[PDB]
Amino acid sequence: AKAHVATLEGNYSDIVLGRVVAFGDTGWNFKEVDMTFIADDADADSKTTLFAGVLVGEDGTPATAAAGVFGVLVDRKVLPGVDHYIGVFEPGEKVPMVLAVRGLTLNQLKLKYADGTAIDAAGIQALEAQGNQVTDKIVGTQFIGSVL
Amino acid sequence: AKAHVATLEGNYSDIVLGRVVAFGDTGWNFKEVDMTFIADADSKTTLFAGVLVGEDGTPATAAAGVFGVLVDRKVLPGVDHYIGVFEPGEKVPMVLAVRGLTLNQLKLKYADGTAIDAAGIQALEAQGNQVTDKIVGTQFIGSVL
Amino acid sequence: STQEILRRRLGGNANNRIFEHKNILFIEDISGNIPAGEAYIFPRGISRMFEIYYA
Repeated sequence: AKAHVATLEGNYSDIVLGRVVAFGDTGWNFKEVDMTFIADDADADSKTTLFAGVLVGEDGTPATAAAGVFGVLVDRKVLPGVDHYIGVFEPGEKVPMVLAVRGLTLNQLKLKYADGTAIDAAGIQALEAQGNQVTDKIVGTQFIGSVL
Repeated sequence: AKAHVATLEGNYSDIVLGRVVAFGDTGWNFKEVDMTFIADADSKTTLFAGVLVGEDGTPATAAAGVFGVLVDRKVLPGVDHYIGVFEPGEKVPMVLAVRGLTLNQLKLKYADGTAIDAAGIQALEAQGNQVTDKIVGTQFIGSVL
Repeated sequence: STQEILRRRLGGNANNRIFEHKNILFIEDISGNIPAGEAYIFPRGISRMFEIYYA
């Protein structure tokens, strides 16, 4: 008989490695949009399918290619270790979401397209033009079984 | 009969809500351009603070021509001493806000005075600025709270 | 009657016009937070009817 096990790895800071703080304005880096939290075809009170790092356009719809990329979804509601919003929003409803678009040191590995495909070069260029750094210099980690 | 009366409202900081104070060049946010102050007579000019301006110093009549916002100290509310100090058609240097600033939309206008549209907002935001409508406003008398 | 409704002003010179009748106490809103044609009725003393939480 299977046992019940749940796991947690990764945090907020693993996506936004660095941030430029403007003395006179703390919310300079971020911008709010509106997104469909639960797909209109989802079953009554389903579980959402958004996740931190999915690229979205200024309209709020997740982007499929470079042209639709405007920012990175960084809202608190979709971090790995958080689960409150099940059935809280009806299918097809929309709720404000926080993006980060200016003055950030962004991880390159975590960012994903709408379908889960890794970020391409054109999307990287489009996101960099806004004034954001995309870097993959990440040390990684080794846990057990290998003599580091 | 008509008693002489004057009034003042607004402030320079009412336009620029916030700023990024970059180390090194404190002027990294601004650019200086030569504007035509007086039209082409002696009277106050129409270059009210907050008018969208282009790269060449021409007032921005449309979104496409928007480069920066005129925020110079010479045209702030309540300040005026230039009646006849200049000459029609004469050009004067002006200070503009360009990079790394937060702006109040309700005080942004085109050359004529019309409010900024979506295209102008997007064009201005693309240079590293934050454009926001989240303004509390105020109520002074009446309007029971 | 105790309060001369037709002669004195309800609540005297106050701003609320406190008025009692048939064991029911009426109060006039000045804040304008109650819609024009609406009034609300609720009982007093019920435990834990209202609470406010801070984060």
